[PDB]
Amino acid sequence: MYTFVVRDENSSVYAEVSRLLLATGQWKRLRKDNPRFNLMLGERNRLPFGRLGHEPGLVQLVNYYRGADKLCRKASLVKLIKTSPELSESCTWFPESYVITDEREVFLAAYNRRREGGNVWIAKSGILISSEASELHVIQKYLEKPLLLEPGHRKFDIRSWVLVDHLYNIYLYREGVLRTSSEPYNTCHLTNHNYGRYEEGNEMFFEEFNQYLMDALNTTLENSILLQIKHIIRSCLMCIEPAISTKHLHYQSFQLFGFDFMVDEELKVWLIEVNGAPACAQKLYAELCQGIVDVAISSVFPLSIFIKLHH
Amino acid sequence: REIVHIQAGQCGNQIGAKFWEVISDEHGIDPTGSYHGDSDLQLERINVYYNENKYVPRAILVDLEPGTMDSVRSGPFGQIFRPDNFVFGQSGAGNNWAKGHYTEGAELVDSVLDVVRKESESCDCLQGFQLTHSLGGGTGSGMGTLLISKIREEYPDRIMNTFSVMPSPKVSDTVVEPYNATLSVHQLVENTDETYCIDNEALYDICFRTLKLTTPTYGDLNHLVSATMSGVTTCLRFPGQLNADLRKLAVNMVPFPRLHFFMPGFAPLTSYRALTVPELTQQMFDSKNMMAACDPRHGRYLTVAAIFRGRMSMKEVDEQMLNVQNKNSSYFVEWIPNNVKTAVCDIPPRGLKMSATFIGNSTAIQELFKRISEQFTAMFRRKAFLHWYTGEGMDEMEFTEAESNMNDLVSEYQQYQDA
Amino acid sequence: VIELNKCTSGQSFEVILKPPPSLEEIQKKLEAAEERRKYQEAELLKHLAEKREHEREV
Amino acid sequence: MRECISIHVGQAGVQIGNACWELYCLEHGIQPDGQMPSDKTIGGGDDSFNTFFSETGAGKHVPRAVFVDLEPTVIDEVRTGTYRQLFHPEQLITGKEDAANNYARGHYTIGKEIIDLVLDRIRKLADQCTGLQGFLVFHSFGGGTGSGFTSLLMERLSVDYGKKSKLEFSIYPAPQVSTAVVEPYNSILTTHTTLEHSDCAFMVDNEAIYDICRRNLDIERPTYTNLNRLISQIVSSITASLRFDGALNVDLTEFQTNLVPYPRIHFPLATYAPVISAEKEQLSVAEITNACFEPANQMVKCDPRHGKYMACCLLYRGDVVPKDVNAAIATIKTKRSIQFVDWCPTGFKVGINYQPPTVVPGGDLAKVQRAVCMLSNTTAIAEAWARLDHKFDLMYAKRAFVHWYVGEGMEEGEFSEAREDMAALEKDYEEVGV
Ligand SMILES: *[C@H]1CC(=O)C/C(C)=C\C=C\C(=O)O[C@H]([C@H](O)NC(=O)/C=C\C=C\C)C/C(C)=C/[C@@H]2CSC[C@H](C1)O2
Ligand SMILES: Nc1nc2c(ncn2[C@@H]2O[C@H](COP(=O)(O)OP(=O)(O)OP(=O)(O)O)[C@@H](O)[C@H]2O)c(=O)[nH]1
Ligand SMILES: Nc1ncnc2c1ncn2[C@@H]1O[C@H](COP(=O)(O)OP(=O)(O)CP(=O)(O)O)[C@@H](O)[C@H]1O
Ligand SMILES: Nc1nc2c(ncn2[C@@H]2O[C@H](COP(=O)(O)OP(=O)(O)O)[C@@H](O)[C@H]2O)c(=O)[nH]1
Ligand SMILES: [Ca+2]
Ligand SMILES: [Ca+2]
Ligand SMILES: [Cl-]
Ligand SMILES: [Mg+2]
Ligand SMILES: [Mg+2]
Ligand SMILES: [Mg+2]
Repeated sequence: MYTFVVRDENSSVYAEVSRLLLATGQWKRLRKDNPRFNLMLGERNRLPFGRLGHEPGLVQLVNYYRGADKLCRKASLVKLIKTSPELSESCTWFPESYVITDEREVFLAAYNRRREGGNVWIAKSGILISSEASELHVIQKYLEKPLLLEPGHRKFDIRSWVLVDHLYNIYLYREGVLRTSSEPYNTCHLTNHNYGRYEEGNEMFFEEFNQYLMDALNTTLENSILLQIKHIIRSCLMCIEPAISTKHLHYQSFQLFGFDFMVDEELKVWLIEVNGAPACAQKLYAELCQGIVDVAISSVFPLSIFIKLHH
Repeated sequence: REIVHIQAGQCGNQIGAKFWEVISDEHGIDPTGSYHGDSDLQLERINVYYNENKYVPRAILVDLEPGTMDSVRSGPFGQIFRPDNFVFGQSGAGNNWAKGHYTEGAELVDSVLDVVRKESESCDCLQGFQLTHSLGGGTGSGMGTLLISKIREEYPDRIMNTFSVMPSPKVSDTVVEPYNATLSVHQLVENTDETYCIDNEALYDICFRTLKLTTPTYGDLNHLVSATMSGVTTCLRFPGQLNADLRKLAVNMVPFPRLHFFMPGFAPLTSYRALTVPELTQQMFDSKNMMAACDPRHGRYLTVAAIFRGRMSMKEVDEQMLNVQNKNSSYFVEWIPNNVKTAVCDIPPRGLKMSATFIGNSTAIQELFKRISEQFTAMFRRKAFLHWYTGEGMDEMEFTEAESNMNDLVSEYQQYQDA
Repeated sequence: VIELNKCTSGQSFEVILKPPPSLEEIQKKLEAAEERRKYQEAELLKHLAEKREHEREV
Repeated sequence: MRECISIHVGQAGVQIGNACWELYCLEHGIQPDGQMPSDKTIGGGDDSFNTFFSETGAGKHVPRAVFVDLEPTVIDEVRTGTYRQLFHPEQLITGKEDAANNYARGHYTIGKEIIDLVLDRIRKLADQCTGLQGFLVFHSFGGGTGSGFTSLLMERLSVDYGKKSKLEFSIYPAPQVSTAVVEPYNSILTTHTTLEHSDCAFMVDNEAIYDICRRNLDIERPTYTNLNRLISQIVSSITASLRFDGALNVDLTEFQTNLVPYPRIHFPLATYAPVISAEKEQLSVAEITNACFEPANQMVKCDPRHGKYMACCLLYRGDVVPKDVNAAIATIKTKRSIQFVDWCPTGFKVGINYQPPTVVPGGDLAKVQRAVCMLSNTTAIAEAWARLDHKFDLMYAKRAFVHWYVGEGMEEGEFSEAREDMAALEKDYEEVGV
């Protein structure tokens, strides 16, 4: 019998992992504060990483990488990209961004240069999209030329789910989702969940998107977009590996990340953000959650939907 | 350093005699008190139990009639005891706590204290006392608890430990045992630091069901007991780190002062084959190897001490002890971190290559007090058999008070079981 | 590298990668604790004395 | 030359002390009878090794040490063991009955009755010093003597030697070898009462040492003997600067200056490499230095990547030259997560002693050509305080075992006061480390 504890009651992903574990017949759920667990499904804030890996005779695993917040907060991602040489200030796949020490004067200088020669930016940390510096946390270049789905002239973003195991294998779940606007593009600007007119729940899955890319643009999802998604995922996660790896540590970590991308009308992919505690689309819970159990948990506690991004 | 041992009444002297035979054999001491062993481990801590080229038990033998102590003196190791340490009257206690505690026992107790004092006074640094008795009769129960109270008054900063045999209707001499045990438990709650609760019904059922003895005698039961007493005193009597003295044991085992009643256990108990550390460990934690007739799965462990004896892998011991805790973690209160401690002594008991002894402070011990409480009430509601007690000067109010105090103890265990 | 000293036993140096109660109070605490121990023992002995009176009554 | 007096309190303090003095003898060429044939000044002198050893007219080299324990069996081993002729009886103090794993019994009940005798024996050592620097105090956190007696002693030393430094070598509790359920209480009580009296404390977690012994020395079930031999090597690395010629950490006050810019945050993390089995290919300067950033080699398991550094000292023994040290640091900075606080410089103080580590003949540790002990003051060691404080909280919330302490005359409020100090400590580390 393996033991685990549940510390984030609100995680739809870990509620399902927990159900799955219990249904194996080989895992038992302990009360939240019993220290004699194999597996912690941890709380989202101040997870007490300092109390892990000090239980004689128990291999202990947690579903968060300590330090991974550096990728998963807007302003810390901006700083990570600008201050890491492997990512760098000139990184071609992350929009020009400023943290608002503050980079306000650097922002202004870039804004003015451009105004002298498209100058829409987006403030976020409550979102504002504007042409005027004055009206305008992070300030980021707003992608003025998005790829628009037809029919309906509509914006979208891509969510990719990524699982990083205890060995720092990086696995890209083979199903992603497009979250679409169902308003024609200049609510038409922000693709956060005519609602449901083109697709159920304003989500388009990869089979349909690929079919659309073949029919309308004479290319594939693989070639036009996933090569770049994979590159970006690997680049981000390889960058923080020395700071967060649990390879020689007294406890081990895995974590599920939700990476969000925009595609421009030249089929260039841009990273928008990394989510450290994602939800999953309704119809993909069962498959993803079982993948989590197979690759992240049962790999460590013996009883493919994933592309392994090699490095 | 030194412990002073007291054995009172029939049960107390019978099990006490067996304890001394068994530990004398382990320490290489023959019936004439001469040492004839072959390991220095035997002698390193001998003075804990023996005065000194002869070794004499630090043991005082008490009764209100001479017969059991006559048998002790004739029995196997009977000549090893100091003759001045036999203190006994003639009239008996008639299975009556009041006779032991208030009338007959009162006439003899000062002479017992004289001997206690003489043994205490030649101790370099007395740690405290261990008493063997039953709670169901008169002398061990009534006079034994009188002694405990008098010792506490004269040595209030020393530890008091008892091996207390608890009565059962299934292995019973008289109907008044629940009265005598309830009156005694009230004393133990206030005046001992550590009481090993040994249930006669558990001993019987172990002998009958596990050991396949068709008709157990008191002799059979006492064999069990003396094995367990040997196991539980191992860390007092041999070199080691953990629970090496009475006060250290109490600090590790007793989180609240009243909750000092322990369920002991022994492994192996089977009807030549090698025993594995896995088997010892699993048997030690099984209800059928425990001596209080309470199911530990009906409560939680506040604290546990485990002692392994024999040549065996220390690594595999640590491993199996962690397996049991990690696998059954719900039966261990979570608000006492690391509440199971393990000791290992190289010397096995006679006849065994390997053994283990368990001492649990479990809230399930409530079941033993509840049983005694129910048997007390069934009689006391009709004031049955009370004339034996009132004729010695006691009032009904003292029975009401003992009953309440024991019910209070039951509630206290329940509280921590739920916490 | 700054502050290099050398001797026949070894050397040492510094490398910079970047700049930027009284006796009386103790004695009283120990006595106050001893007094609490004594109080607690006196209470015990009082309780034992009451038990002895009861024994004599019976 | 300025003397240092070592004080060994309780079982752990005494057994570690024994291991340390034996190793010191072997490092300095001092025989079990106290004779030191290489020392050409007979009956006196002011060499570096004289910081730890006085000399008699007969040429005996005597540890500047006191051993104190509340029961006799551990010190009796010193009295009768290999190095027995090194010590005189007045250096060896024993009572009859111990503190039963109870800080209050050690501090209040038994401590009151032996503290004066201990001070008189320390004073006899002090009176032989021309320029006493202060004290090195070795004890457990978990034991009743190591916890409770040490904190009384530390308070009384601040009164009688108010200008002297006091360093600690403290054994943090680990359930794999611990002997009491109440060790978290003892730890927190003693840390609260000692905090203002100690200038620098080196905590060693028995869990970390046990694991190093299991993994690197291939010992399946380490004994205190195994553990204490490793600990003595680390201790010797740390005190080597006091006992040999050198320009780094040559007096007790420099420990504070170099490692402790904020007085309450005075617990440097020691990391040691290499640890190689005697029964079992020689590591370079680069490899041993890189190993100092590995949690597995630390005396307390914690993650420095997720705190900040206030100071970092590298202490090398054996065949090491500055050039190779600097090249190693260069490499490691480009690979590892080493963030200093903003108000201290980013850099390392380095000491090299050319004599490689001595090992005890037929011990478990192989002889190596070079070894290093890194002392870093990182906020990550606060993980250990979090761990302890949480254990304390679980038991204290039900008042489990409190009656044993109250019954020795401690007030219950001393628990909550000690705990509140620890909470302020955790917050001090968080504020520095954010
Ligand atoms: C008392 C023994 C005595 O009077 C008679 C004999 C010959 C044996 C009694 C043995 C006994 O009770 O053994 C139990 C247990 O049944 N033994 C085993 O399970 C053995 C092997 C298991 C393998 C799978 C153990 C016991 C209580 C022994 C004690 C030790 S202390 C001294 C007494 C002697 O025996
Ligand atoms: N490393 C190491 N730890 C030890 C040693 N002896 C004891 N310990 C640890 O120290 C703690 C127990 O404290 P002890 O030092 O034995 O107690 P004490 O100071 O003698 O106090 P009392 O016996 O209670 O008077 C536990 O955490 C033990 O694991 C030793 O030689 N080395
Ligand atoms: N630089 C940019 N250019 C164009 N659109 C942008 C953009 N930054 C954000 N958006 C749009 O705004 C939406 C919300 O932005 P952001 O990625 O900050 O979301 P969010 O953090 O609220 C929820 P999620 O965690 O699911 O992404 C994005 O999906 C995208 O539609
Ligand atoms: N295990 C065991 N129980 C005994 C023995 N002799 C008596 N008893 C039990 O002890 C109780 C009676 O007390 P007893 O010791 O005979 O009376 P006392 O002589 O007045 O102390 C009852 O519960 C009996 O079952 C014995 O040798 N062993
Ligand atoms: Ca009479
Ligand atoms: Ca000299
Ligand atoms: Cl001074
Ligand atoms: Mg988001
Ligand atoms: Mg009888
Ligand atoms: Mg001790």
